Amino acid sequence: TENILRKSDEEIQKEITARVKALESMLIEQGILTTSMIDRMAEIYENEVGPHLGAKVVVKAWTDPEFKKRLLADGTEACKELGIGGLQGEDMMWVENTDEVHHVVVCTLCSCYPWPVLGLPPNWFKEPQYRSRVVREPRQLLKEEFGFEVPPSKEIKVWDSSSEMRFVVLPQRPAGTDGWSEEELATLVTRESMIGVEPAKAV
Amino acid sequence: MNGVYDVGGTDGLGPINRPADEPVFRAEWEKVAFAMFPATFRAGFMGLDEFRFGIEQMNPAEYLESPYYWHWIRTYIHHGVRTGKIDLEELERRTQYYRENPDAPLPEHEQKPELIEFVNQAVYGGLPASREVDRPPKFKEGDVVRFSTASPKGHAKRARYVRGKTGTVVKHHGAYIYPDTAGNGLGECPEHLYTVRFTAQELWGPEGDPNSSVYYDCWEPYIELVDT
Repeated sequence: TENILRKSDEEIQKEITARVKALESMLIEQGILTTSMIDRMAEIYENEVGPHLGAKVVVKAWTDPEFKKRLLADGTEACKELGIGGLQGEDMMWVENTDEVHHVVVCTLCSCYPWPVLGLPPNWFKEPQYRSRVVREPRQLLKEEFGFEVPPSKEIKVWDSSSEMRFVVLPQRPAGTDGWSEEELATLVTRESMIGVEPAKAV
Repeated sequence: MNGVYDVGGTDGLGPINRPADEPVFRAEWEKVAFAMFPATFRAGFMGLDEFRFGIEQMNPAEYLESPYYWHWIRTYIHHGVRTGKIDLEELERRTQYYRENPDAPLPEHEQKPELIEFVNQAVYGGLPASREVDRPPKFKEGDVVRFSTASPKGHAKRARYVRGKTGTVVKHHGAYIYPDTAGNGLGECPEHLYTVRFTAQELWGPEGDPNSSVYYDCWEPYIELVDT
């Protein structure tokens, strides 16, 4: 949005770049930061940890009623069955979309997000526009921002993640997918469907 | 604290900016800012609750419009000064140096493998905030409770939009690190944790969806009984 006080994006990036490199140089000289430490964190969250992990959990729950029961009872323990867990998903609780209930997750105070199953959050989730509005008019936001029309008679539960509990949405399995393989089903599971701002992919 | 970061229910922040696709890191400085968290955590700059409190003390106009990972830089510097681990005058001299010499190398340093081992263990082992305590939970599923009207100036998880409101206990999770103490340098002081459900009408009045609720996490001191 226009702010007549604001520098250009190029000038902002230039200044941030110098401040970050300066702080980086000081922590390196203190011996507590290294360039290899930086490269490892980036490799993990660019390539090793992302929403393909949560997609595996969702498709197992869709295809294994006993696993789905364990997932809803103890999300962290059930995900550990698949070797999935860790930082910022120490305490996961999965919530089931149904014909009567739709779930959507937000962190209005501080960007909370279940990294082990979704990776790092996209920028819109961290930003004040989504965070301010979804607790106040979730039905309208879903329709206007995500093209997702939740009928007025259907309950929307908005989970504001104010603690270290991490809420993950188990979306409903799309129609027309009877007998699909787990690989085919995974193509329908998006990070958006596990936040609750979209259903799983149709068709 | 009652800062602008407490945005739940705020109007006028504008439409969502959601590019049809985006990289995890939008610039190399973002990778650096992100990876500094385990380094500064291990070195004792701050824990997680203190980290968030540092962001909450930003200039509010800067918070609202600066790139997300710049918030992280601000809180590292905040706690580096707080703990005496960062000399501001030296930081400002190094900033001017890298302004004028953007391609100058970083200092010579050893790639200590134990720092990378630390990263791997944290990522895949986690840093659980659950704690065991002496007492059973005071509340249980189905209890009707009211949220505190307290307005501490220090760190807390007391969004203004839920203060004073009445809701129903949905789940008891066990006890966890308490942000109102941990974020203010007072220690973990663990408290039982609950999810509490507030109807949209309770929160927003008649402008509230008659078929919507907000589920909000409440540590035990936050809530007091209305009806069992």
